[PDB]
Amino acid sequence: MKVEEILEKALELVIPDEEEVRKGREAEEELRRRLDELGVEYVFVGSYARNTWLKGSLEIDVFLLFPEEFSKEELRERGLEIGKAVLDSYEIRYAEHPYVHGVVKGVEVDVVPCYKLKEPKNIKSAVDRTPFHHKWLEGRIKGKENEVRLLKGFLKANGIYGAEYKVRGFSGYLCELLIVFYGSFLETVKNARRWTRRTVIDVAKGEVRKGEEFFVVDPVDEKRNVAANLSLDNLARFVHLCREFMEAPSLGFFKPKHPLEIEPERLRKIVEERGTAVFAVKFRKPDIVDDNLYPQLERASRKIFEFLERENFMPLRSAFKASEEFCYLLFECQIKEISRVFRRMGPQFEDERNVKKFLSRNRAFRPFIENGRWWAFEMRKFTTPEEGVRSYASTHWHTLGKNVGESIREYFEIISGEKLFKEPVTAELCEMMGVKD
Amino acid sequence: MKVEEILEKALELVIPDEEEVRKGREAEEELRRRLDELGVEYVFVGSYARNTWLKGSLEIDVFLLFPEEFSKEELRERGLEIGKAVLDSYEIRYAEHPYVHGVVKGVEVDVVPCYKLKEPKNIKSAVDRTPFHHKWLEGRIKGKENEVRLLKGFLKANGIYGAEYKVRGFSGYLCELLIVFYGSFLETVKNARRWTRRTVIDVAKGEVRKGEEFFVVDPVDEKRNVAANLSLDNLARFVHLCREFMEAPSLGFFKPKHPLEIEPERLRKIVEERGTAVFAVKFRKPDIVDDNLYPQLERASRKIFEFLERENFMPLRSAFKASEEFCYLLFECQIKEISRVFRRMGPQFEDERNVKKFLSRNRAFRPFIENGRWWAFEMRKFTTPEEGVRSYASTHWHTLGKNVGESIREYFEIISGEKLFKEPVTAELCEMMGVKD
Ligand SMILES: [Mn+2]
Ligand SMILES: [Mn+2]
Ligand SMILES: [Mn+2]
Ligand SMILES: [Mn+2]
Ligand code: NA
Ligand code: NA
Repeated sequence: MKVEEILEKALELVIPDEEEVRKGREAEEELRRRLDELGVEYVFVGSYARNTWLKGSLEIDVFLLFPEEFSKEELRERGLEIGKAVLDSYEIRYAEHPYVHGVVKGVEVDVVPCYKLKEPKNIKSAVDRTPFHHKWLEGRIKGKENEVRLLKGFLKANGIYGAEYKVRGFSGYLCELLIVFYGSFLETVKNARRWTRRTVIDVAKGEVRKGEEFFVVDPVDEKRNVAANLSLDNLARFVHLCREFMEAPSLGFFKPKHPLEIEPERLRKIVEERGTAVFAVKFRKPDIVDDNLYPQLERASRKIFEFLERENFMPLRSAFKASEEFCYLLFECQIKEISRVFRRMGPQFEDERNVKKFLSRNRAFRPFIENGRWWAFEMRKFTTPEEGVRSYASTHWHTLGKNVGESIREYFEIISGEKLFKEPVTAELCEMMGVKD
Repeated sequence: MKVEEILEKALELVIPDEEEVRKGREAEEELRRRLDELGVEYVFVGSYARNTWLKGSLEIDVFLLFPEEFSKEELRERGLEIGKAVLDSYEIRYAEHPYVHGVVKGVEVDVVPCYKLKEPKNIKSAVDRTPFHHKWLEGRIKGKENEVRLLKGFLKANGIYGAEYKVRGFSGYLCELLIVFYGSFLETVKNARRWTRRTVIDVAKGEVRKGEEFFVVDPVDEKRNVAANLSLDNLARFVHLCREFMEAPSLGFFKPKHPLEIEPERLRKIVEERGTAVFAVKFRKPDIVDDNLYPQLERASRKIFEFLERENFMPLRSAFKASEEFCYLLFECQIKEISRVFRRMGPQFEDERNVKKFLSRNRAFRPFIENGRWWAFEMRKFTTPEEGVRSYASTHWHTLGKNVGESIREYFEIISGEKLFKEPVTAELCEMMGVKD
């Protein structure tokens, strides 16, 4: 309905509501009042400070700015003493070093100790870049705050906003960089139609060029890829979404898709038509944070996938899901049942000693020569992909992630058929099979 | 029971019987009387002339020796005019050029026109080497005639005597060369335990060395591999049989194996236990000679084998059989049924035009991105190896040998299960699956 008018409407899906802005205003006035009362040097950073934050994602970040001659333990103790005193409630989470993540008057706050520094090239972590991120962006992003939100909003409605490992999408900083680079949401989208897996966006040089991987060069530090956590597949998806948008623009690109919620009977039909084996490994969710869990689920599900390939069950795709209590590793394979008999490779006919060993083993059928080499018929211990994985998970849990493996060691189940539809996995199965609306 | 005594007993399985020797004597006296009466220059060649021939394989070869100044058509006409006049019954078969293959007093004779030549390096075909083969071997093989028979006999009882393509084993000439080289049957066997696929036996140099393939150098012509038609797998088998013989010698190595002749019920059990798909392609045998048929059956059966591999039915082995009326191509596959759905590869996400084409095709499920590339779920047209081959043989018969293909084009059948056991293939199936006695 004309791009200019669709963007206007999306601004209402994207700009946070009234009581949200003023909920942040008073948590920002309370927090100032507490820190000011204590004499701490501080700075508000992140997207709240710049009025670029998405509707629904209100977060205040405050960095404590402590003189360059403070030790690595003295800043770690003192910095958290102020975080106790300033927050309604406090805890010590870790991004790399400890930092207080709590609440003030109903609003998430992160308090972070870090060196007071003028000029970068004098920093230690991802934490010490942040004040410089903010400084670099403040003023350049003025007038363009709504563009950022439109971009964050576009990404979020399509499941690719957030650099955390559950998402492996676009961070807020990345979105603000992009807007500074291209000028607007719409120019970002138009230009991203030509991005490749080798595109280097060098923001500080005003330059796009080719290199080895997708890389957005941090204007604060030229060694840092701001898009380091963006996965290749989400880059691909973004590029394609940008092409689709410019081809037939629509408000629905800023709305989440009315989900599938199909009933067991359609799924039964679909599975029957496809003629695959569909099953899940179920086990108890380890009590670790997301950024630790999701890489483990990815590795577990990859390991089982490779086992199934190697064992000739021809896996099509796999997926994984964490619920409150359980995790699920989900698979679909082209082979529902393989023969009991298989070929085991023996030695070249020349190698007398080793042929003798190969021929010693008692078997039910006679070995044979083919293309100059011995081979023997031997028997598999499992004939379905479900039995295979029972066996693999029982024996090779050690390879399925530190905590994922240890949980599976304690308890796991293979689920197929009508039982698989009693678990909260239907949505994931549908997506994994490309089920249409 | 001691090697020396086993060899003595085998000599009775190997040296032709009494009425066989004198059946050849009188066919050799009749034939001389006919050619002598006509004034033809001739020479008896082959293993009859040297008393090296196996029990059961009585064959007289006579080569007509015509002056060096005879044309290539004048020797072809005249040479066959004498073959009509000398044989009870005559026909013109082809090894490379025409030659009369008929009978005299109940005995196969080949009459062959060829140039009368002193010194080789003045020859045209495999035919002109033969007189020189005989000349080179006559005198060197005296006293060792029984050794040759023992060797021919050992090879024949194990299915590897004959260079013709149904066998791809050891020719008579090769066996006589081997005996001259090593001196005896037993030294041939002892030394062949060390043969490799790279062994060069250079008879005229009294030398064994390494080269690129198994090669027995013709003492008459150094470019000629006397073992050219020996297959790698039969070489392998011979080597292994020679090892087994020296390890536990026995008369039974000169006897054929009391065959399996298993009944349908055991085969049903075995197939059930193995859990494979076992089937055959049946069709009418083309009316061509063996050396033409068997390479075609090998190619047809290889082509279907590769189709089944490529289509993920995981073929274990294949075999083929010609009966009087039908041929059979036999297969065993690990996959009895595959899913209807499969992954079709699309383009890299970057390639806008080609992604658009890939995404245009109407399908039942949505395509998806994985590792930077598009993929689509699509549907197979067959889900069992039997259906696959119905389809392949109906469409790609042209690739299955000139005559084999044309017959299959006219009529073929896929046979499975109880029907497969109504055909004369059981012995071949058993061997292909390594069924034990
Ligand atoms: Mn924060
Ligand atoms: Mn940075
Ligand atoms: Mn002959
Ligand atoms: Mn020769
Ligand atoms: Na196991
Ligand atoms: Na076809």
